[PDB]
Amino acid sequence: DLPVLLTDLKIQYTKIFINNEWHDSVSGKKFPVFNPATEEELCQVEEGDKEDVDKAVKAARQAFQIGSPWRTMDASERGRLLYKLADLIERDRLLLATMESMNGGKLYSNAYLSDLAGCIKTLRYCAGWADKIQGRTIPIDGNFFTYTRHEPIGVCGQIIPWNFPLVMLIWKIGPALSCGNTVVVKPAEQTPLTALHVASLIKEAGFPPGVVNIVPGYGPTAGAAISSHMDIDKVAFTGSTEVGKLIKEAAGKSNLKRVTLELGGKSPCIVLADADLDNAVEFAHHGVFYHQGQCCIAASRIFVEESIYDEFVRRSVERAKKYILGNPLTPGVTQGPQIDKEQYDKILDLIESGKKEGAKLECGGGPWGNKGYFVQPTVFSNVTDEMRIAKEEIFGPVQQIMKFKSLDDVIKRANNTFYGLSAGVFTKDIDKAITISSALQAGTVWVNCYGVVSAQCPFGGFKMSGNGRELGEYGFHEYTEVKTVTVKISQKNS
Amino acid sequence: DLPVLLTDLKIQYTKIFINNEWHDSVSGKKFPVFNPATEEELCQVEEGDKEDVDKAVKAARQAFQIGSPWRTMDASERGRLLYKLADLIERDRLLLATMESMNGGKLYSNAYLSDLAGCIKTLRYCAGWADKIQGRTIPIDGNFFTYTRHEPIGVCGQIIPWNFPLVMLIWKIGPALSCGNTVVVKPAEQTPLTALHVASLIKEAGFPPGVVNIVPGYGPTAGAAISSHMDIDKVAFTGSTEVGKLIKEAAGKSNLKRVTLELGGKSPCIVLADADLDNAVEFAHHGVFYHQGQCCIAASRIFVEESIYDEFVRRSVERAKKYILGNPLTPGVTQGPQIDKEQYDKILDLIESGKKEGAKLECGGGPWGNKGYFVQPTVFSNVTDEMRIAKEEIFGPVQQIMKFKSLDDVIKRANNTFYGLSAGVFTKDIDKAITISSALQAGTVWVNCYGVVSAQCPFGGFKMSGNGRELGEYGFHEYTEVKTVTVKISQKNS
Amino acid sequence: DLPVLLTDLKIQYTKIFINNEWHDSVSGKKFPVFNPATEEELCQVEEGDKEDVDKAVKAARQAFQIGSPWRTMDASERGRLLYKLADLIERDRLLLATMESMNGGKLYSNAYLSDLAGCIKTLRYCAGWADKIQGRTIPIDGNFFTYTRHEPIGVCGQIIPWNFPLVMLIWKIGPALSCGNTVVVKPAEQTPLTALHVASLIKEAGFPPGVVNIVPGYGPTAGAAISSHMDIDKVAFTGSTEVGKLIKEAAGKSNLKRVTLELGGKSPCIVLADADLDNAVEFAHHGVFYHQGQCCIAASRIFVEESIYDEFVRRSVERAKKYILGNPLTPGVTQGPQIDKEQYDKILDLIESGKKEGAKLECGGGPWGNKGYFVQPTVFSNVTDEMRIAKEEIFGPVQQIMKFKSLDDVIKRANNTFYGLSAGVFTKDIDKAITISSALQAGTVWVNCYGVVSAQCPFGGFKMSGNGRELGEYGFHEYTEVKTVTVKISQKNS
Amino acid sequence: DLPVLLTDLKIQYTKIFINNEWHDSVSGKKFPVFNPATEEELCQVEEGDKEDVDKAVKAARQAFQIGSPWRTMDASERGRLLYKLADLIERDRLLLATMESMNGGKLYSNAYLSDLAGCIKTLRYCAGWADKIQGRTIPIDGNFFTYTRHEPIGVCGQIIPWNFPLVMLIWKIGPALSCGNTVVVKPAEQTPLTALHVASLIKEAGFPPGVVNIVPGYGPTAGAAISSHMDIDKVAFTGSTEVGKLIKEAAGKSNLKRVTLELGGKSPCIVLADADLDNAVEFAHHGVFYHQGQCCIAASRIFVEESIYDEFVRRSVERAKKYILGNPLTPGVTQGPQIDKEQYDKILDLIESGKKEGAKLECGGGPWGNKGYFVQPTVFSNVTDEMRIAKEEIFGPVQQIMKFKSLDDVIKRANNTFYGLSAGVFTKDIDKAITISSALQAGTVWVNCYGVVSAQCPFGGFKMSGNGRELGEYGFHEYTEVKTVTVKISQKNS
Ligand SMILES: C[C@@H](Sc1nc2c(cnn2C)c(=O)n1-c1ccc(CO)cc1)c1ccccc1
Ligand SMILES: C[C@@H](Sc1nc2c(cnn2C)c(=O)n1-c1ccc(CO)cc1)c1ccccc1
Ligand SMILES: [Cl-]
Ligand SMILES: [Cl-]
Ligand SMILES: [Cl-]
Ligand SMILES: [Cl-]
Ligand SMILES: [Yb+3]
Ligand SMILES: [Yb+3]
Ligand SMILES: [Yb+3]
Ligand SMILES: [Yb+3]
Repeated sequence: DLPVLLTDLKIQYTKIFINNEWHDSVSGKKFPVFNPATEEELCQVEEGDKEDVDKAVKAARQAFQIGSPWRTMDASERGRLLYKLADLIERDRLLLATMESMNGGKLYSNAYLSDLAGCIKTLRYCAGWADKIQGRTIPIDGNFFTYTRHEPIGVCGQIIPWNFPLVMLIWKIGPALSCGNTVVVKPAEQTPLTALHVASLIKEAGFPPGVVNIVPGYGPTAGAAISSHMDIDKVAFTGSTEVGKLIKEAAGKSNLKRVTLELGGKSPCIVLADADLDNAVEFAHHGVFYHQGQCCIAASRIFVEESIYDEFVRRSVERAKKYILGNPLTPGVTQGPQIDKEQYDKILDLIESGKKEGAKLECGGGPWGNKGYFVQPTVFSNVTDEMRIAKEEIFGPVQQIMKFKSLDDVIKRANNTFYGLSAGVFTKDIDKAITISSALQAGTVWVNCYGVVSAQCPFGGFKMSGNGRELGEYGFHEYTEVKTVTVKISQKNS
Repeated sequence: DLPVLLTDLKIQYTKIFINNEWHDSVSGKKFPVFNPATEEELCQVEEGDKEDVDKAVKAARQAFQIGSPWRTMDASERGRLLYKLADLIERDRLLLATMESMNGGKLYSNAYLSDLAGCIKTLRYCAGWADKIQGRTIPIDGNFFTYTRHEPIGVCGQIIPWNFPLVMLIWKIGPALSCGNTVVVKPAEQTPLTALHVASLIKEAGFPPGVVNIVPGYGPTAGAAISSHMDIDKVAFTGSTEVGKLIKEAAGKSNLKRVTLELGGKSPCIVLADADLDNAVEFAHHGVFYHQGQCCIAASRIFVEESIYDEFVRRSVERAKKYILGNPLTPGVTQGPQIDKEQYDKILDLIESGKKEGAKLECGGGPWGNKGYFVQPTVFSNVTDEMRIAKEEIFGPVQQIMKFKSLDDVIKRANNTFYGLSAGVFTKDIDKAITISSALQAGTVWVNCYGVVSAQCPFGGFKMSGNGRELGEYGFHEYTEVKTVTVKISQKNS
Repeated sequence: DLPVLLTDLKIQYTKIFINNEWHDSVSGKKFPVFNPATEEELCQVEEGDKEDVDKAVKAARQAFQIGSPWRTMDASERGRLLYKLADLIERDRLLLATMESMNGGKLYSNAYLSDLAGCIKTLRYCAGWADKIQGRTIPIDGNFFTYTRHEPIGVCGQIIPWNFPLVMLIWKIGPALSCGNTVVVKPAEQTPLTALHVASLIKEAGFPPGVVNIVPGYGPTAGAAISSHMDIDKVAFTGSTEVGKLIKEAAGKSNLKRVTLELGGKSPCIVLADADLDNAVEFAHHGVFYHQGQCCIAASRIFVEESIYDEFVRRSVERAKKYILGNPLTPGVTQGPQIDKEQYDKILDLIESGKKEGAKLECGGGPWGNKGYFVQPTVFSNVTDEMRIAKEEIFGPVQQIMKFKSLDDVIKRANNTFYGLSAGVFTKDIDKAITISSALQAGTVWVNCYGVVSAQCPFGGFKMSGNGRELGEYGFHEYTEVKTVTVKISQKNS
Repeated sequence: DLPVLLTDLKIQYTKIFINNEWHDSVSGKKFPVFNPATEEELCQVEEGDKEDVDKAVKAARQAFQIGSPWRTMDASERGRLLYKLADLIERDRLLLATMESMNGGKLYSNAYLSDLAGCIKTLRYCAGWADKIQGRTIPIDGNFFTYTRHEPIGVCGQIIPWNFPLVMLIWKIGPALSCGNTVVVKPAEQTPLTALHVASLIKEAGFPPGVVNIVPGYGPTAGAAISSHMDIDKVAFTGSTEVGKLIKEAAGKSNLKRVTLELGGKSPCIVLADADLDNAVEFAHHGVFYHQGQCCIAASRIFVEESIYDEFVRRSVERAKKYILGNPLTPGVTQGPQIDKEQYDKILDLIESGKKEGAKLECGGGPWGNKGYFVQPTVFSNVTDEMRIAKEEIFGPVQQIMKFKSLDDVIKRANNTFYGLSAGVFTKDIDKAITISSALQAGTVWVNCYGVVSAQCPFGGFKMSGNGRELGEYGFHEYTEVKTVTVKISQKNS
């Protein structure tokens, strides 16, 4: 069931959100927000800079003070607020999915059925953790009573990318709020709008003022202000590995703020000769092509055993030739645009290297349309490891298919990258599934599937694909700070 | 019972330890090691530089490869090796404590009774965790079987300070080895010797080659090589907050390696009017004066309620006047030297600011002896918050005593620092003990005691006193990397 | 804010609830349900017997089969159903509290403000656990992959008492359903009605049929059928220790079904001379007198240090003389009736022993009113340990106050009972609070309070006050059955 | 490497062990201990009865008192004592294995290489848990500080079977002691001797007196005394399901003591057509024939798919015909005797039913030798579900092989038993391995193996095969009793 919005969407929220009120920028500047499918300006939004991030941090700090409503409320009540926010996002599902589709260049069916469903489910999952974050009592040596408090860390700076704006917003704020933190969020310059609507719902839900502050604007200004701030306790960032390195460096230089990073990948799939071939083709296909290839987990190197390689390439190419490009809001359209010019250019430039460096172009490999940042869905076979398209994250609808005959060697090739976000293994063999997934240097390893994400699992990168994990039980640890309290007593008993 | 070594100690191990064999430096240079009590050269040690760290990382990487003895052995057997290492350290307790005392300027009674006891106990504690590191099975949405592996991270670079060389060595290698990591250790330039003896015991215990590699040398060369290395997966560092910032920055610039930091402090004690006064004086005293003040947790700001302040200062001063300075090896001696000239100078310079900025000198405040980096035990009363001695870590035998009358205000003053390693609260009031310890922004809060450390507790800093925790159950998480494995199935059942 | 129902309550649901449909009894018999305040018949309800429990178990077994909707739905969806049930109970709060008050003899202010609030909050807490129940991956010796599944146990028989009918219903079904079990509930013969309304809401919420089955009737028939059934996997019971022993015996005789028991108590309070006296009097008062003394945790032995004993008794007696007896539905009424004749008789008989055995009657000690099972609120001082009123659970509004001078001896006296549900300690001394609470053989120990219950804490008895725990993280374990899966592999890696 | 004892074994310890001293029985009676291979009397042992169990419980109770050495020692020191006991068992490995072989009828190679290795490893595993048993700090509603203590339960009565006397002794005492309990152990009447030697080593290791008490004797006297004792807090029993029911009943009747049971089985294997046939034959073979079939996990129903059934039966029969019967002490001997006459008779009687009820006798099916309780290794093919040999636990060297063609139906047949200790699944199919192991109602499910037991895994039965789990992290919970401590505070902060 794919319902739709009956009136044309109006944009309402375009201001900086601090202490549950709407602020003009300190400078008074505003910046335009575009639709990637039409190249048309949707609206303008208040440009947050260092001066605005400073207001936002001061409000977050005040909301975190000992004795404040947010610090003193029952953990169960933090949970209640989060489940209420999920109910409000569910109420505004049509509006939010439409705004998400229009601003993000994101197919509406997927926006409504997947992105919004995941947002609501992740929030409800995090709500449930709030009053289940626990420390320990510890049988220390000597006559002492020792316990630990898993406290909130404090003011968390949270920088969100443009590829899944709502999902990424909730992946940040859900766990941070569940644990009792206050946040300063910087949504992507390309996609501020859905986050500003969520801010209106945070107010409506009744979160105390200053617990969530949202400062739209650019990365090199508002994002740098966050990463270098002397009174932000933690920065969480999802985006490029390049910017990830700047974030971690700036945290080091400033106040040694805690860092988690969810970065890019060059994620490999290994398809064994005994694999269910159609299943492997279908998952590897969606694994690389989902949301116009703009996923950090993009299955951008597919190694297939030689005896099934030709059949794999043939079936993959036929699947890639089935797309219908267009405005992501029109029903039946199955591929929207890339987010912007910068990305569009990078994608086309990398497509040209595949041709020049000698990969076999099976289909696509150029642009589409008179308007909008559209790239034809592209497949390269006979890709080799030193090619640019095998080493660099494309972040576009461009599939690479490689051959292998040695399992020892293809695991080395899979692991021979600075990335390590995820990987896929396709086989019917129990031993192969376990041993290969153990040997892959990847944060998530899918077996006979790909791109299966859920709130109950931790998610994050090995190596330069990330630091730390988001979601699951394990992800909640990185939004707590552990305090040991050791009390002298006359005599302990076990 | 304080037994002693019957023969004069000979130094045997002075070389770089890689793949369980002793190496000369690549350059061929060596550097001198001194006794801080006599200023005399004890020996020379091979100077590890970038070229040597490179050999050490290659060996650690090879020992970590899938299919290696260290990766394939039973977790229970990693545990067994660690308990064997503890038995060997216990066997060599006299030798190790003597070498630790002589090289570190550390009182021998404390070296033997505390440092070595803590080393052995921490190793035995970590051994027990080895086969109890577990992932999860997770009821993900959809028809999937999801589990997680809490894998070792990989090659861990571990930089150790000079103040507790053996304890800090074991705090690093115990958890890292228990979890299945391989390590490259850089002991302090001042104190390489006890670590090199432990390396001989790692060989004797039967650890596979390359699992522990020890590279002595300087910080700006060997330490920088570690922090900037493109194939070290994690750096752990204990030391100054200043160097901590360089470590985190370099990790960011290079390969986004995981970082934990245990840094300095300016740790406060709050002594309420209802406190057991003698107990508060005794613990605050040892809290600041332990190991010539060379503890990151040094209780270097003692806030005392006004009505008991005079009596507190009087009793504290009398306790500080009871010390006997000398060579840390002579029985009855109760205060050894500072580690080196750099520290000695910093301590005296800060003592001079206390005088100049207007603190009341109660006792001490100059050097002692014709040889050795000795500082008289010093007490300042009427210290105020803007003084250098109230803001900067002294790392010397220098106590600061402050007065307060308002509990709200003294908690602000306690928290008004970029540090946050630890704190002390002294009171008989149940409510005060709980509420004050909750409000303090400190990693460990002691109630009616100070400096109670044990292997079962997590330990680390809030704010610029650290990132992450060492020891306890919680500390073991930062030596694992979490992998989610998600397997497609026909139908799941709860 | 105490709102009320605008129309007089009508009873609608009076039938046995199996497979989400309403059933007449197999025999066709019905049994009367009374109001304890008027002694008047409210209605008749279908009498479940062994033959009906058999239908209910068959439905629960079918709902638990591998491949069923309840076994195959997402854990997150079990959670969703539970949060929906909580929303429906919140919607029907006025109706449920009124029915609870009228059928249970329970003061309406408390029914509405506490019982219903606790029901809703406990359900919401349990909902949050559903998709957070996890097994482990385990580094077993040898070349194996080992994981565990924390499965639901299966069909759980759940026997509920009359004193907190709704709260006890939700304490049973919340965790059992969160974990994926199916249930056969036997509410108390005195109080079937609110549970049958909840059954209508379980249907409305959309729980699959057979997941919850409710069989009203008597204990020696329907309760015995449950405890002795060959295809019930687990029995959970709250009630008398006497019946608890019959339940455990019958489980042993039949099919070794798993057992948890929440039984009675003779819970002690220790009031030290340094205690906040008014706080200790107020909490000890409500600790014994709550819900006409019909709490398993009733603070039915209050030991007070001699120097404050007289003042404690005086203040307690004045507090007990402030009650207004009457129909629990009338505003301003502060004490309702006992549940029934059996209990009423037992209470009066025990009150007579206090007089005869030589306790000092301070106030009360007889019945009240022309109708309804009312007992005057009673206080005995100078109670000694061999008295019946100091050994036996009264379950009525009858307080016992004792004196002590030796802390060693009063802890022995506190622990000198076969019971062990809970206890209270009142002191300002940190050491006393910790050491006394450690030494008490009680499941919950309150310090400077009493009767503080919350969903986040485990709750249950030491000794003959119970087996196992309900609620908290820990309580959820007893609604899972652990399966270890060990898979042969060619080679494991850490 | 199978070394042996150089002198003939002498029996030294034959007395009741209470408070670390050797006691004659209260009656003064003694009972004979036999070698099952020769039918010859080895010695006499003091017969413990109710009067002796009473002495043992009083000593255990005193060792558990608040303030005792066992309650006040560091958890790390409980661990140390356990690792010391493991070292002493390792020292006496030859003596213990020989005594175990001679008294238990247990093949010496297995006694030395498996039983003693498992004893030592399990103890070392449990030692590591001692100072890692932790409670929680819990964010309860309202202004309270809540924590939990995972205390030892108290005096644990532990009844051990004859089939693995040392392993079962350590499986009981290891976790119970690690958690801080005191124990009264009743080893099997057939096999008291190795436990009494371990008692001498508990004394030598330096356990405080009364922490471990061992009372040899019979089950219907000493075992009943334990199960019905009013001051034993918990009973743990491994043995027959029949006696298991008596234990649970008696706990119910007496003092509602906590119960865990590890009972018998009729454990099934499902061998799919795609299985590695030789691996399935080898593991199913050892799965049923290990230790003369005297394992609770005996793979006593092997369901094989029809197309490989004939080949499976043929290969299995050839493997069963390779045994060499004799005294378990002679090298090359590969099958020892049954434990005693009672078991021997039961085995032969059940073998006769297989013949009479129409199973196909492939080999064996009678006794062997002039002396010793020897049974020929027996294989029945064409077994059907209503046969006695398919329903009843034989506990002898008797294999049952069945055919199936429907996977749905063979899972029903596998699950169609009151037992549920363990099961085996043999297949190369990933989906089959996961789905079948999920659907089996068995505590341990092995995939492509059988009888893989390790200290790191929990172990126990579904249904009438047991209550609770032993070993792993999960097993340690059943040796703790949880206390919630809830402290009133002025104001909480997260
Ligand atoms: C919307 C999905 S997330 C999701 N779904 C995908 C990707 C590629 N194909 N599909 C179907 C995909 O890349 N994601 C995804 C988005 C963000 C992050 C972390 O930054 C990780 C993954 C979700 C969110 C929340 C709960 C459940 C599912
Ligand atoms: C030797 C101690 S550690 C110890 N003891 C002290 C300090 C000041 N006074 N005392 C008595 C003190 O500062 N330490 C200490 C040393 C290192 C670290 C982490 O880098 C933390 C603390 C120990 C080690 C291991 C187990 C138990 C105790
Ligand atoms: Cl912790
Ligand atoms: Cl995890
Ligand atoms: Cl488990
Ligand atoms: Cl708990
Ligand atoms: Yb264009
Ligand atoms: Yb000098
Ligand atoms: Yb009457
Ligand atoms: Yb015979």
